[PDB]
Amino acid sequence: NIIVFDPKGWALFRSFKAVKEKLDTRRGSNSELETAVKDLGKAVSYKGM
Amino acid sequence: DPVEVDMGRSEENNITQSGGTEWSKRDKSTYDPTDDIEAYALNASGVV
Repeated sequence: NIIVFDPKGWALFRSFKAVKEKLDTRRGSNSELETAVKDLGKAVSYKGM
Repeated sequence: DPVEVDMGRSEENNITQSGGTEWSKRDKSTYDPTDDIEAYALNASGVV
């Protein structure tokens, strides 16, 4: 129930069109996630769920 | 008389864009600008 991404790996995983689409479907899923710029300075940052 | 001031900033800051990643020759309609932003901001010593 938890996944640790290095920033380059997270950028690679976010680049896919479909993983963005898993957030935009009305009834497809319930994936709250901030796929934008967030918490640039600090070390550990939590990206939704 | 020419007098300069230089508060110590490392070369890794004030990044220019050369070769690739020009943000112009790169495809629009398929590239997200966030990836460069996150990487550039990596050098900042503190929250931005």
